[PDB]
Amino acid sequence: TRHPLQNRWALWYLKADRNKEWEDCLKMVSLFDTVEDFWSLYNHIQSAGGLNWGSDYYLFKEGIKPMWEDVNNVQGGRWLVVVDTQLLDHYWLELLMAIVGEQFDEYGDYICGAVVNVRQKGDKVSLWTRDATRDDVNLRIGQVLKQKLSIPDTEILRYEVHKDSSAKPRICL
Amino acid sequence: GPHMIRYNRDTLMTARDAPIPDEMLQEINRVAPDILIA
Ligand SMILES: C[n+]1cn([C@@H]2O[C@H](COP(=O)(O)OP(=O)(O)OP(=O)(O)O)[C@@H](O)[C@H]2O)c2nc(N)[nH]c(=O)c21
Ligand SMILES: [Cl-]
Ligand SMILES: [Zn+2]
Ligand SMILES: [Zn+2]
Ligand SMILES: [Zn+2]
Ligand SMILES: [Zn+2]
Repeated sequence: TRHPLQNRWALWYLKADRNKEWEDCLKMVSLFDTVEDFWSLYNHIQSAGGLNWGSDYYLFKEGIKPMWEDVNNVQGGRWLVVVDTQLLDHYWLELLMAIVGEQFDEYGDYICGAVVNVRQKGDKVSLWTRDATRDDVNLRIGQVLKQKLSIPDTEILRYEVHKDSSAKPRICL
Repeated sequence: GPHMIRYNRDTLMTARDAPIPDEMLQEINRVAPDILIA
């Protein structure tokens, strides 16, 4: 039984270390490109809710580093979902299933990857996209995101441009 | 050529299973031992 995915994905993990620069905390853990390997990986690593504070997971397409500075991200941005543990785990897994299952219709090429940040101030789940200048694309992606994660209409999601994060939302939903 | 390969939520959930591939175990243990549950 082998079910190939459209894309090959890499899980990255960031463990907080106050004596390292940000990029030096980031490690590429494993790549996968089948449904079977997706579940093998997910089922045998700590859930997002079980990560220590300051830790991150990133799931990005093969060849895209989960950095603003990556050529694939530099002109891009993210949809941001703020939380405030089962809800966080749910947001993360629903998002992973939506991206590896290619559930963003004709806009899959604009998906770079997903991010979960575990933080005392409030956990964050984000979807990084390729081109912050395409409001039409990003809006549709945002609508699928809210639908797949069962986010209430009253929770207003922000689309943030990476160039701004590196230095106010471009879109709100 | 063929269409995009898609899996909706129900299909992925039904496919969800078991040991992991040894190559995967090796990789996780080597770079992120603290997240491994296996
Ligand atoms: C995603 N990302 C995060 N950082 C570093 O991590 C910080 C953002 O950190 P964070 O994106 O992990 O969120 P956090 O909730 O911790 O941020 P906060 O609300 O400002 O406390 C930035 O100030 C950078 O120093 C980054 N630094 C670089 N160079 N490139 C990146 O892509 C990048
Ligand atoms: Cl879920
Ligand atoms: Zn492969
Ligand atoms: Zn769920
Ligand atoms: Zn077909
Ligand atoms: Zn067709």
